[PDB]
Amino acid sequence: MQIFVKTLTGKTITLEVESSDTIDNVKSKIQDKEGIPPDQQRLIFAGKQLEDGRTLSDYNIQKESTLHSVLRLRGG
Repeated sequence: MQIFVKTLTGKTITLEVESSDTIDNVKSKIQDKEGIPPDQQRLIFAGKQLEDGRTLSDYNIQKESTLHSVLRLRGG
């Protein structure tokens, strides 16, 4: 399938995805390609947070959709 994510440094990548693959697997193909730490990266669709454990099918996202990857942190 196909999804595009912009990164925090202003670089977006083109990825190949499939309704059956788990979101963790795709977050890792990208970690190898551009290096975004998966536990420190959050993929979102229309104000909802994506869980590495559900497949992209359950989140009705169709071909060519754009997701926002965001960072999480506290420190205290």
